[PDB]
Amino acid sequence: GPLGSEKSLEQCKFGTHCTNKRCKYRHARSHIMCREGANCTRIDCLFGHPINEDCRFGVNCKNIYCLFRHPPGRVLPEKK
Ligand SMILES: [Zn+2]
Ligand SMILES: [Zn+2]
Ligand SMILES: [Zn+2]
Repeated sequence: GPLGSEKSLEQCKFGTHCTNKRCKYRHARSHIMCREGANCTRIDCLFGHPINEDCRFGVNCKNIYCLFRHPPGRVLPEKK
């Protein structure tokens, strides 16, 4: 069905911190990281979807739904 001004399937950089409500890209507003990741076709997703960028924390980062890429051998917590 119909959609607003956010029809770009790429993501914004600032996630939860993006300040514009009409902004053109997908935004991670929720703590859920997406099942389809960057191959996801959903404009309606509030979930974490990746961006081609290097994270500010790398191996020190513990954000499950983070916007930027992380190095090999990095660990993240789970409850499973
Ligand atoms: Zn934005
Ligand atoms: Zn998605
Ligand atoms: Zn990160």
